[PDB]
Amino acid sequence: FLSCYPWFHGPISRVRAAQLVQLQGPDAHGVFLVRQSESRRGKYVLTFNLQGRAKHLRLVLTERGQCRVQHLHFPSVVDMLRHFQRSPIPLECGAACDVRLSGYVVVV
Amino acid sequence: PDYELLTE
Ligand SMILES: [Cl-]
Repeated sequence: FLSCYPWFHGPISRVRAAQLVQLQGPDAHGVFLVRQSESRRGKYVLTFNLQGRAKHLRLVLTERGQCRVQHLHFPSVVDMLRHFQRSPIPLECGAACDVRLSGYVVVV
Repeated sequence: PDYELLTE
């Protein structure tokens, strides 16, 4: 389903995903990709660069294509991504970790 | 491993 999007990398490892979004250092703050979960099959992960460090956010994709991130529900993964391009990801560390999604790592 | 938690 998600294989038509350039930011979807399928079953890449957590370590590989982290290195992909960290490659350009803190200048790539907000750069992201989406992958299959490596430790919980059937689930997905948004991996993104935060101040040069990789962070990983679990996503649930329903059979209808809708996307849940913890308490937040979106009609699609694309809608979730656009939401976090416009509004900061509400992480626990608050303003010291402000991040909006920016670019993405293109799948090979 | 570890995954991020959001403020709720
Ligand atoms: Cl919804």
